[PDB]
Amino acid sequence: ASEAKQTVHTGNTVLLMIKGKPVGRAQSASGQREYGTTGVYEIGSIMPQEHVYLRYEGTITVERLRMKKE
Amino acid sequence: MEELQSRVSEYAMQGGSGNVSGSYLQFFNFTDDSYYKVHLAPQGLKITRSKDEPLLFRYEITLVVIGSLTEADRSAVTTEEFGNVKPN
Repeated sequence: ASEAKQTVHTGNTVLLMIKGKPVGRAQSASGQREYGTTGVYEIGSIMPQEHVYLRYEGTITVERLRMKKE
Repeated sequence: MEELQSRVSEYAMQGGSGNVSGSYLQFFNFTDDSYYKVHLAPQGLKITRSKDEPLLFRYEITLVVIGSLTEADRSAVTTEEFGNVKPN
């Protein structure tokens, strides 16, 4: 219930800091990180025997209401 | 893959020069249930690493079959040789 005891993160308990300053009047921030993980298959056996990692495809989107300036 | 490269290079680099104990290579296909005696092709080993495989290593090899592995070597064949072989 209270901030000092809740177990979960919420929109009201987080601040988004860019270049040392807090972002004002954002609406959502969402981040996708995909490793391009792929399994290694084989003749004679139908199932893959390990996964391996290709490219660190890492992204964050910021959506914000336009401050009158700044 | 480095050990594979070193093995192929030991079989190929001192093949025409120096001397190699083995005369051929035994190629075992447990998955296909087939066996053959092989020698490096003229195309030979080909290794390549690519953009969309930053951590991996791909190998491409071609071989030529000397013959079936179940048969014996030409030099290790015994003829009939009935009677004396040496005309004394």
